Amino acid sequence: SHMGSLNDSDIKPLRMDPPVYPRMAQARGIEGRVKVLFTITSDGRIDDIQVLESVPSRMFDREVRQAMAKWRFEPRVSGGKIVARQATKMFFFKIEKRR
Repeated sequence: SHMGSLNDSDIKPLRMDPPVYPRMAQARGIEGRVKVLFTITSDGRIDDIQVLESVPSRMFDREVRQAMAKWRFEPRVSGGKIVARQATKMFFFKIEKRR
């Protein structure tokens, strides 16, 4: 696809703090997954975040769009500028107990 990635060589990550597991889903016993599209920004942010698939529900989607709104990048060259680019991500949500 004519688009970028988080794994791009022209950049390096600064902050990547993972999404919360929503406690009400843990306490009932729900696993899931969420597939998402976004713009990586010129200021090294994430913006224009939107869903492509959500499992079993938006329960996880709401936390992912709020977590990625914290994340940050820097250019690979210290004198360089980041280009804004489209990218995608597949989140896997699963409980830390054998079943």
